[PDB]
Amino acid sequence: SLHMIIEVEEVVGRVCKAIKQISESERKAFIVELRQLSRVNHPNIVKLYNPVCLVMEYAEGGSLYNVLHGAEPLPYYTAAHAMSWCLQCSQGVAYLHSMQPKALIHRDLKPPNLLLVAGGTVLKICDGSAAWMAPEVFEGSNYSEKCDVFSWGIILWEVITRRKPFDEIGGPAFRIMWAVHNGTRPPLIKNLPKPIESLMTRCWSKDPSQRPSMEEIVKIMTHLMRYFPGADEPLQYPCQHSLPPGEDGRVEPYVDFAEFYRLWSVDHG
Ligand SMILES: */C=C/C(=O)Nc1ccccc1Oc1nc(Nc2cnn(C)c2)ncc1Cl
Repeated sequence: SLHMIIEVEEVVGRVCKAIKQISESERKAFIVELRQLSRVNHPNIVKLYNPVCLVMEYAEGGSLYNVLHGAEPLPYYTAAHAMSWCLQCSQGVAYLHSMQPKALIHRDLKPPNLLLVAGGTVLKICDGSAAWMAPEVFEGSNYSEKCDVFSWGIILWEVITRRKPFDEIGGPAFRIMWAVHNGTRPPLIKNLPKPIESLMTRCWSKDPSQRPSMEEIVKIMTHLMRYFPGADEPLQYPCQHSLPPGEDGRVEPYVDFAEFYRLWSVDHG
């Protein structure tokens, strides 16, 4: 089904303030996108409400990328938020993978396409990118849903460290592609829990078959939230920001896992 429908407000980006727009050349790319959006319905995916145009829900928080790296002042967030964000992301992507008749692939998963609402607590998927792109994709191979798992792995490293992936490399896109294709991955995280480290490295394996499914990622992340309480708390506290460059191929995390090891000790010991 598809609902039919406003006061046009100030422009937000390149799309005004929930709307989007056609540029009549994109009228064909528009039809391919709308047909699939009407079939999709999920909490962690953006809600769609003459001339040709859409009406999405206006996420006041903006993109996850803007929250993590955008204009100051940036908000404070915890390990709970970071894990919750990645959990809700894998929930929405799993919905797309588990779709009949054909499994819908997102292809371009990255924080700039992940919106936040309800005080930065609820994450929603919204259908340059070399940092999050799986190696088999930009080489020109028969890629599959497992390329979204690679992207998720990079996003997991990104919210924990609050670092732009492959910012040390920089340059044009082909320089990042060359690195990822040769095997370079983001540096490991200091004092990162072994369960999280294991899921992250698996998610960005060279061989796509060795990466876990999104259903497996959701289930694992759901059981880990037991040890990450406080994801419902809205973001409201400021954050004065200084980043130390990570020498010797190892970086410090932004979030703090102290509470995780504490709660983990109670159950296991
Ligand atoms: C879903 C992809 C996406 O984020 N597209 C996009 C990019 C830039 C600006 C707006 C926009 O679309 C949306 N933005 C927002 N909120 C918002 C507030 N300020 N900015 C920059 C974005 N909410 C929903 C959408 Cl579809």
